[PDB]
Amino acid sequence: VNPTVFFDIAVDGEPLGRVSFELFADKVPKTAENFRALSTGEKGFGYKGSCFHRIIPGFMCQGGDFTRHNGTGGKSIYGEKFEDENFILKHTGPGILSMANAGPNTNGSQFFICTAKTEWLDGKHVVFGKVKEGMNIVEAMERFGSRNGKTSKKITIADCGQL
Ligand SMILES: CO[C@@H]1[C@@H](C)[C@@H](OC)/C=C/C=C/CCOC(=O)[C@@H]2CCCN(N2)C(=O)[C@H](Cc2cccc(O)c2)NC(=O)[C@H](C(C)C)NC(=O)[C@@H]1C
Repeated sequence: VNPTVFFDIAVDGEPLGRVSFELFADKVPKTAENFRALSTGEKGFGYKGSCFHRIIPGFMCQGGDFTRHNGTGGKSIYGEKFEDENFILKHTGPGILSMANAGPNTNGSQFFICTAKTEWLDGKHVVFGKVKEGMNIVEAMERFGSRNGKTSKKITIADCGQL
């Protein structure tokens, strides 16, 4: 009953693979719903076509800016920002899916995928899902990042939706 969404990742237009996520709707229903709906395009805007603007090998992959495409933008389905729903779930390891923000209660659409345990982010970012399949694709994505996060190739979500 927890929903599943997929990203089809491309590298400079070339298909790399699919990453799928379980969204923890049972534990963070509002945050899960935001990410779910942005993945299908059913609100008239969303993740499709946007890039991962910041990738830091060993740390995380961040994307979700489909409004400005420069890492400063994005929006939720609820208006511009919504609340940190809760901090029940932790950044326990690679594959953890978590909301980026700009301070308390500023969730929009930007998100990140952990490539390691990042317990120092616990209580600071709302965890709301986990890579289900395709962790090997996220690892492949890492190779195009850098210690400062800038990417050496355009890493995009060529398609996305609900499974
Ligand atoms: C360009 O972004 C601006 C600045 C954050 C940016 O300046 C170059 C600073 C980057 C610092 C990078 C060090 C690596 O850490 C990250 O990348 C983190 C990891 C968790 C998710 N995340 N980004 C975030 O949630 C970060 C803030 C952050 C940074 C470090 C740790 C942390 O817990 C949160 N927000 C953002 O990326 C938001 C957008 C969601 C609008 N951006 C803003 O508020 C600003 C406009």
